[PDB]
Amino acid sequence: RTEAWKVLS
Amino acid sequence: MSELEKAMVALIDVFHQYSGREGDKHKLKKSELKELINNELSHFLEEIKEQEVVDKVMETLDNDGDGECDFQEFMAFVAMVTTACHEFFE
Amino acid sequence: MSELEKAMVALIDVFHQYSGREGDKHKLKKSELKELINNELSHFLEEIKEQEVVDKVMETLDNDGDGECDFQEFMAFVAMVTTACHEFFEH
Ligand SMILES: [Ca+2]
Ligand SMILES: [Ca+2]
Ligand SMILES: [Ca+2]
Ligand SMILES: [Ca+2]
Repeated sequence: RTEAWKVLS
Repeated sequence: MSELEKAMVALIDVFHQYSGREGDKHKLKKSELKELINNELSHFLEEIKEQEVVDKVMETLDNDGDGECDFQEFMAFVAMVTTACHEFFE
Repeated sequence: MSELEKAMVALIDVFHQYSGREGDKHKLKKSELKELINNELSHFLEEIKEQEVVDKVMETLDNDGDGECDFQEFMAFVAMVTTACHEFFEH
């Protein structure tokens, strides 16, 4: 599980 | 159909389920991407409770600037998340 | 687990089903990618029978010059194909 806003590319 | 081919149809399907709720029927507005993350990615992503999270997630994904997530933009999202999970098997 | 979540674990699975056959267990070499396309994408892609066809795909997927397809590259491949299939569903 991670916070969704940390997703980058 | 292979598992893979089914897996691809499932991705098209989940996108159709949420993108058709409100507004443009072929894209995801923030509320729909939020409902999708919260209902279908609960095990991979922290539940979104703050608007500012949704905004930031949409800002990352919206590469044509229209404020929404179309399907290809959604695949990019799916590759990120999946690529995060896979490090479990790095 | 949602369908979506399951579909994602499926992608990790088939990638590994094939990447572990030879060499680096976390990357697909030309032979493994060929075998994957031909066994798991038989309904979505024309079969690869010619070597020259193999090269073009790997040359398309391989971005870090090593001649193999890692998982990130495979996800790019899965999106190409899925984006294809999806266009078949806009009316
Ligand atoms: Ca919509
Ligand atoms: Ca957009
Ligand atoms: Ca390998
Ligand atoms: Ca590579």
